[PDB]
Amino acid sequence: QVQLQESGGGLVQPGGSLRLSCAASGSISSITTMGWYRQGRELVALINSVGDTTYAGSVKGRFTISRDNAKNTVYLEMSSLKPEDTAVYYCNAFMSTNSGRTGSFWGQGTQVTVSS
Repeated sequence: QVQLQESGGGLVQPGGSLRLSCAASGSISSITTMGWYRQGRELVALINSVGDTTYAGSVKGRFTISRDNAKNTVYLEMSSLKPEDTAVYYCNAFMSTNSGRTGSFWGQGTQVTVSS
């Protein structure tokens, strides 16, 4: 019972910056983490329900992950972009219940291209 709406992204020059957004709706209370992954589908940045943040070594100091809890939206503030940052970036929300049931939800994938 989580829906994710991705937005943002596009084309930037090397050293450029972009914001990705991933809006969540539905069973928010059960989400333990949300994050962006690129593609192996590898972790870029994650934020958990208490706001702890985790960054891939390749992106730390350049990318910031944040949330606006007033809108259940998580943001990936990409900066100092490199051509190797070029990829489809997917938003994930991972859900865990009291029951022990779990769920994993993925957005449709947002293209980021860093070039010329």
